[PDB]
Amino acid sequence: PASSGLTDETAFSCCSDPDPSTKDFLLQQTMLRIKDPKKSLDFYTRVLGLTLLQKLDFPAMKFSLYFLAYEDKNDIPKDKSEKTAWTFSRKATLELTHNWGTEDDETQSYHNGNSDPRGFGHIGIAVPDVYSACKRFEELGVKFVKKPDDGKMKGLAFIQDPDGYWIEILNPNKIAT
Amino acid sequence: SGLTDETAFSCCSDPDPSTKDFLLQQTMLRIKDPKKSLDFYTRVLGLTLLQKLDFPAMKFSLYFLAYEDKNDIPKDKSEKTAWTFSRKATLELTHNWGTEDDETQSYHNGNSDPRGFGHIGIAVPDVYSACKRFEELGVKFVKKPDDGKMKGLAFIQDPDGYWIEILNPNKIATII
Ligand SMILES: O=C(O)Cc1nn(Cc2nc3cc(C(F)(F)F)ccc3s2)c(=O)c2ccccc12
Ligand SMILES: [Zn+2]
Ligand SMILES: [Zn+2]
Repeated sequence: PASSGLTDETAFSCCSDPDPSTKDFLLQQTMLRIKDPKKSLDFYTRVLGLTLLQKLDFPAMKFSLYFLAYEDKNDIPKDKSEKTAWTFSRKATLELTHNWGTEDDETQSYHNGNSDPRGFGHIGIAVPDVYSACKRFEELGVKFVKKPDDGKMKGLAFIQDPDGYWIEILNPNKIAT
Repeated sequence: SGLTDETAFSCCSDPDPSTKDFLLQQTMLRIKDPKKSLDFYTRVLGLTLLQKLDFPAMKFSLYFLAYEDKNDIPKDKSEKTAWTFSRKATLELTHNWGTEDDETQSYHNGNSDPRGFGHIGIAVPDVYSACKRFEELGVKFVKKPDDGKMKGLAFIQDPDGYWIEILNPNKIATII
């Protein structure tokens, strides 16, 4: 018999209460490789309103890490070890990995995971209003994967960041619609 | 060479007030076997299935998981949804019906060519207990906590080969 996926019963039967040893675990980051941190920084801060928590450089290994999150910049400790302990204990951060030199390599780009080979699909951002969010996006020149009133599910948008990664733009109080 | 701090910082804008209450809601991974995947993230990693949405028309299911007490999950089917998509730091797992039965099928983890997405990462109080327990349960490892230069940090794999990083935020500054 063909897969018609799991019933909710099979689904929840596979689910377990968290072992108590896991009770302070925290989903801390999603890492995406980025070609140009100038574009990506502009994009995430100026377009989507994230804040740059910390920039870490690895000279020996030739990359930097940029952690972005929705956090007030006045909360960031300014001292390096204190910044670090604070950043890595934030929930929901983006870690953008810049392998140095990819910005000036015109033969290099990353793969967004949405065409062969497929894997990762997107990150997603909850907004209060998708239609003003998207109208604002149009005004600033964001490439769209899906306009909110386009395609099948109206009220749901997918935009792209400067590397092509998909970003769902979503209204949590109108998803069940 | 890399960007200097000054170039990087000068590419950062303050958030437009328009973006007030935007929140980083979800990261989506395509998964081969939702039985394996749900068992892993709940039993092994301690996350909680918040909701399941099915779409028979396109032959796919979505599973949402977060570190959340199941006693906050509104029972009301309309209000459960609203709550779920309002939680921060969620995983949307996407099962395309069929794939669990096709031995030729696996997803790409983004860590070999063509590279992209790299990993998710989980903040833990103690990487060694965490991993000792992962090892005990048969979790497959990329980097064990003692392996390599960065000791105190691990990478494990989920049932799809997606790399999950394990770190202690209090130890990061020493490690690096
Ligand atoms: O990923 C990038 O784009 C850059 C990159 N490189 N490296 C160096 C590596 N150390 C490894 C160790 C193993 C090992 F198998 F030995 F564990 C396997 C693979 C690797 S890559 C990282 O450690 C890393 C961590 C976060 C973000 C980006 C990177
Ligand atoms: Zn990482
Ligand atoms: Zn999604």
